[PDB]
Amino acid sequence: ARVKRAVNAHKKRRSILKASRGYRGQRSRLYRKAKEQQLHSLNYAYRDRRARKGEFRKLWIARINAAARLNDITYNRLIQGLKAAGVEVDRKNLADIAISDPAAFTALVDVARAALPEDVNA
Amino acid sequence: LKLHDLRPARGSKIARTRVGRGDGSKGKTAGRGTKGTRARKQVPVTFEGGQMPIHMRLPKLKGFRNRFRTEYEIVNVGDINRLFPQGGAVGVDDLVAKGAVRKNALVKVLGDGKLTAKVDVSAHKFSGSARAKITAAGGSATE
Amino acid sequence: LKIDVKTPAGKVDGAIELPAELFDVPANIALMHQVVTAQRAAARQGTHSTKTRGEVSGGGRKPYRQKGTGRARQGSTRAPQFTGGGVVHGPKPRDYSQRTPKKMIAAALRGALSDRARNGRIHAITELVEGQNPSTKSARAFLASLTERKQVLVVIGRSDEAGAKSVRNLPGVHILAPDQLNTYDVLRADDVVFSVEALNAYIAANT
Amino acid sequence: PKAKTHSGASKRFRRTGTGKIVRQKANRRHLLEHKPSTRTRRLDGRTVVAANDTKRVTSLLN
RNA sequence: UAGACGGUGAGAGCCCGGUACGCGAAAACCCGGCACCUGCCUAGUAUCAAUUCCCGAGUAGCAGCGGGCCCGUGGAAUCCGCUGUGAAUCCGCCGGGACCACCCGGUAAGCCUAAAUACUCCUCGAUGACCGAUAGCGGAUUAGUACCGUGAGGGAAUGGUGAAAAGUACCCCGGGAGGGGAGUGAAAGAGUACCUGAAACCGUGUGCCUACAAUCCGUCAGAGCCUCCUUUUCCUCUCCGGAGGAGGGUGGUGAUGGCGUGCCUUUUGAAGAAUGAGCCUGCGAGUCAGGGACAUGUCGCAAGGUUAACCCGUGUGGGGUAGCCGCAGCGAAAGCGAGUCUGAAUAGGGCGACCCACACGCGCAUACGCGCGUGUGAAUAGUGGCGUGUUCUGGACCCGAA
RNA sequence: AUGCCGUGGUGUAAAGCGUGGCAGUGAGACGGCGGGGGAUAAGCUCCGUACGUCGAAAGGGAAACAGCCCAGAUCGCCGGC
RNA sequence: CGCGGCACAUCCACCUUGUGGUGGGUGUGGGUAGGGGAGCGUCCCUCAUUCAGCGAAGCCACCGGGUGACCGGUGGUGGA
Ligand SMILES: [Mg+2]
Ligand SMILES: [Mg+2]
Ligand SMILES: [Mg+2]
Ligand SMILES: [Mg+2]
Ligand SMILES: [Mg+2]
Ligand SMILES: [Mg+2]
Ligand SMILES: [Mg+2]
Ligand SMILES: [Mg+2]
Ligand SMILES: [Mg+2]
Ligand SMILES: [Mg+2]
Ligand SMILES: [Mg+2]
Ligand SMILES: [Mg+2]
Ligand SMILES: [Mg+2]
Ligand SMILES: [Mg+2]
Ligand SMILES: [Mg+2]
Ligand SMILES: [Mg+2]
Ligand SMILES: [Mg+2]
Ligand SMILES: [Mg+2]
Ligand SMILES: [Mg+2]
Ligand SMILES: [Mg+2]
Ligand SMILES: [Mg+2]
Ligand SMILES: [Mg+2]
Ligand SMILES: [Mg+2]
Ligand SMILES: [Mg+2]
Ligand SMILES: [Mg+2]
Ligand SMILES: [Mg+2]
Ligand SMILES: [Mg+2]
Ligand SMILES: [Mg+2]
Ligand SMILES: [Mg+2]
Ligand SMILES: [Mg+2]
Ligand SMILES: [Mg+2]
Ligand SMILES: [Mg+2]
Ligand SMILES: [Mg+2]
Ligand SMILES: [Mg+2]
Ligand SMILES: [Mg+2]
Ligand SMILES: [Mg+2]
Ligand SMILES: [Mg+2]
Ligand SMILES: [Mg+2]
Ligand SMILES: [Mg+2]
Ligand SMILES: [Mg+2]
Ligand SMILES: [Mg+2]
Ligand SMILES: [Mg+2]
Ligand SMILES: [Mg+2]
Ligand SMILES: [Mg+2]
Ligand SMILES: [Mg+2]
Ligand SMILES: [Mg+2]
Ligand SMILES: [Mg+2]
Ligand SMILES: [Mg+2]
Ligand SMILES: [Mg+2]
Ligand SMILES: [Mg+2]
Ligand SMILES: [Mg+2]
Ligand SMILES: [Mg+2]
Ligand SMILES: [Mg+2]
Ligand SMILES: [Mg+2]
Ligand SMILES: [Mg+2]
Ligand SMILES: [Mg+2]
Ligand SMILES: [Mg+2]
Ligand SMILES: [Mg+2]
Ligand SMILES: [Mg+2]
Ligand SMILES: [Mg+2]
Ligand SMILES: [Mg+2]
Ligand SMILES: [Mg+2]
Ligand SMILES: [Mg+2]
Ligand SMILES: [Mg+2]
Ligand SMILES: [Mg+2]
Ligand SMILES: [Mg+2]
Ligand SMILES: [Mg+2]
Ligand SMILES: [Mg+2]
Ligand SMILES: [Mg+2]
Repeated sequence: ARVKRAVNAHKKRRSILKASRGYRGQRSRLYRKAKEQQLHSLNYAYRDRRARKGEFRKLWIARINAAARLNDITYNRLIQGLKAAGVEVDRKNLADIAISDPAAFTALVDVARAALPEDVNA
Repeated sequence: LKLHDLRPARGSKIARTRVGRGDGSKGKTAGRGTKGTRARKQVPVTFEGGQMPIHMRLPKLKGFRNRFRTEYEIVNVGDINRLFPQGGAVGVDDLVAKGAVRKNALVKVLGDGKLTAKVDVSAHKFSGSARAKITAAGGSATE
Repeated sequence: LKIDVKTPAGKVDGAIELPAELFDVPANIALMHQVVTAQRAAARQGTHSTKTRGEVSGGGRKPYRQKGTGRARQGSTRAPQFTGGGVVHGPKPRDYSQRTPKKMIAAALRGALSDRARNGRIHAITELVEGQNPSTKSARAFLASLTERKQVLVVIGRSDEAGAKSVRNLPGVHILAPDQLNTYDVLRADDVVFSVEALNAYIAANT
Repeated sequence: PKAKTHSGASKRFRRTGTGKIVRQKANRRHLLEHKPSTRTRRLDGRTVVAANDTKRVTSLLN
């Protein structure tokens, strides 16, 4: 029997072209170019799904540092003091608190400052 | 019943390997990989790279072959005893019928195994031990 | 083990004993499958064909020069990559038929008939039409009385022309001689209908 | 088409009663003056084919 | 006795051509029969005699050089050719693998001979787990045509309205082409550029973004707009519906922030300034044959398994024992045989057979077994088919020279 | 000093050995240590090294940076060390 | 390391206590040449069944699904 390729062969073409909508140039029009761009896109997405955890932690740390220095303490000693006081509030929730309830953040700062040792350089 | 109920035994049929059909299987070189002779041709079995091959550096097996050699289809007295526990006269055609020997061939009796039945067997070219066992059991061994 | 012999437009007139070694063999599905496959393979014609690059018309000379042109070198105009060129590893005429041993063939047929007998789908009749003049109407009525299923196998002697012609053109009815029974036809049939002479001939042939 | 066997291989190898392949040893045709009788006795007789060459020898013989 | 196939306005045994089945030939040709006709037979059968003649000539044989036989000149028979020499007629001559003797077979150098075997330009009748318009013949179309070449030669491309032309009367713009309105049609989302009508590619409208920015063109984070739906409070006109307000969710777009050196091939190593690719659609590469070879999965039978050709059947079925493999090995071989070869060896070695988780009697040792008789039942085994991997001979995965 | 052979203990799943089926590979590169050739030059060349990485290894660090340092990606998370 | 999903191997007990399933531990799961195992999609034939001029195929759009090749539903076009 002789089999024409077209019916089977068009399924992956349709899927790739549908996925590549919104690209500019040949990358959204031609199947061969959309395929290469799809390879790159999915590798980028895989890499960035892992990297975005670090990026969000970085943003939280920056905002927490801002709030701590507003309350006159470094991020260094604030984290050390919270660990000493045994407060296990997350960095994400710490940043959320810093933005939303400044009074609560201030209370946490006093707690950490009290829990800090009398001389941090000994 | 009902031809739509017949199926093959498990493991009797397996799918063949289709070897040039993309990356998820034997990919593009189809299991060859190389760039040399084996990428496009077969290497003859007799070839050893140029040094004198195994079948050429070794000597010919000595001797000759006999053009007029006579071959016998053999049977042991143990087999005869097993096939004929009742004894009695035994011949070449009886051996053929019982299937212990090939047809249209000379039959020779050998003396391996033990024999208790009394059998007057007839064949060609008995062995000494078989003759002794026949006469000890009480039968006769005649050509 | 004991079936009743029926007459057309009549009643019972005898009984036939089915020996166990022929109608009580256990059903071996794998063996039956192999034999049926070999049958359908032997039924193929295998008359497909294509032309290779050596058999396509023309294509003898090298189309143009190897070098100095800026195009791929081509060798012939009937190379397989060309439109209108030869077919690579295309179909050729083939012989599909296998060497299934007689013991397996006979065992599969016996198993099929054993399944039929065990399930009670075997009927014996003296004859299909009373006279020597075929009558599809009366034959169809007789088979409708005997059974109600779509597929029927009729095993009758090769000399019973009136019975053959009476059911020849009935849909869902298949005819074959006693010595031509086989697994594919028996397994396709919902019921098997034997003439008395045919059944005796088959039993005598198989001892 | 029936498979053909190798002529030199059939002249130089043979099988035993259980299926092993045996061969004769080289260095024993001429120039025997300087070879000690110990060496010639070692070279005498038949020996089995090495497990490294058994596959190729089997393919040649079949 | 007809349910083959095809057509008919869509899947028809009962509408049509037909099908089963049955009839039918002036004449011509083929075949057969009967006569005419032709020709042969018109005494030699056996017995005896062993005296004579004949039994295929420049032939056979021989020598030289060659060819061909499994046989490559070899110790080279048999067969064929040229050159030379050159027999005999049965007490002859030739063959049985140099040659000789004996024995066996046959009767060269004249001719004819059916059937079983090979093939299909062609003519009928069938079929297909064959193609279906880049396929299948080069050729469904003007096809060995157009066209190319001085010539021998080479050698294309182009099928489909509709059930039925019912193929758009008439009017309008327009030189026409083309279109609009009418009209036909089930459908003009079938208008002779015509079934369906994909992609590349080219427009028009529209939502969002874009003219201070250095971008493998994406991805993650992300405001703002636009659009469509819902939960609140508001127009309560509310049967409305929802404008509008908030919230929530779809979908489109993406200011702005980070990260980020295209694909393939070949390479120690390429984003590479190494190769290849303008784009889309279609086509384009591990196949088939064989009782081939090796190994495996599975199935049948099992110390046996299995048929080849061929025969008979409408078939895929039934016959068919010739053969093959297994059944004992060792040896160069004669040969011998559970042994065999080497050897002076009843020495040792090589190859091959030989079971014990055990019992009983026998000698055995404290026990363990050592050979035998049986079980305490100690487990072998091949062969044929069908799948798969590899391999052999074939073009042998596909493409490519001078 | 190491390395190597044997042996008795202890530990350790995906070690080892035999026999078959199917392979690919047989142009390596850089770095550390020990050497030869060279001028003790070479991003030079040739050997050794139960030495490493790349090849065939992504991720973090070294500005960028196959072969250097850390570390071997089953997938998801807007968790922690 | 934490929490959740997947797979391979091994071990431990049940179900036919290995053809394989049930639950629980432990280890493992980068990968070129290459080896093994199991699958998706297209076409044709056979058997059974089922849909179709109240609209098949093919194509296009939208909404969903699966660990992958890929799949389903709805609508539009189309006419076997
Ligand atoms: Mg966009
Ligand atoms: Mg992390
Ligand atoms: Mg590729
Ligand atoms: Mg390979
Ligand atoms: Mg190679
Ligand atoms: Mg190479
Ligand atoms: Mg290559
Ligand atoms: Mg060869
Ligand atoms: Mg040489
Ligand atoms: Mg040609
Ligand atoms: Mg050529
Ligand atoms: Mg053509
Ligand atoms: Mg063609
Ligand atoms: Mg047969
Ligand atoms: Mg010698
Ligand atoms: Mg000597
Ligand atoms: Mg019809
Ligand atoms: Mg004569
Ligand atoms: Mg001569
Ligand atoms: Mg010659
Ligand atoms: Mg000769
Ligand atoms: Mg002469
Ligand atoms: Mg002779
Ligand atoms: Mg003649
Ligand atoms: Mg003839
Ligand atoms: Mg054509
Ligand atoms: Mg078409
Ligand atoms: Mg001209
Ligand atoms: Mg109308
Ligand atoms: Mg329409
Ligand atoms: Mg239309
Ligand atoms: Mg057009
Ligand atoms: Mg159209
Ligand atoms: Mg601006
Ligand atoms: Mg810059
Ligand atoms: Mg960006
Ligand atoms: Mg950057
Ligand atoms: Mg280079
Ligand atoms: Mg480039
Ligand atoms: Mg460039
Ligand atoms: Mg370069
Ligand atoms: Mg180059
Ligand atoms: Mg260049
Ligand atoms: Mg280029
Ligand atoms: Mg096949
Ligand atoms: Mg087998
Ligand atoms: Mg021998
Ligand atoms: Mg000697
Ligand atoms: Mg010995
Ligand atoms: Mg078997
Ligand atoms: Mg050392
Ligand atoms: Mg191996
Ligand atoms: Mg080399
Ligand atoms: Mg090298
Ligand atoms: Mg150094
Ligand atoms: Mg150096
Ligand atoms: Mg270097
Ligand atoms: Mg080094
Ligand atoms: Mg490489
Ligand atoms: Mg890395
Ligand atoms: Mg490594
Ligand atoms: Mg790195
Ligand atoms: Mg920390
Ligand atoms: Mg890992
Ligand atoms: Mg892996
Ligand atoms: Mg691979
Ligand atoms: Mg309609
Ligand atoms: Mg179709
Ligand atoms: Mg549709």
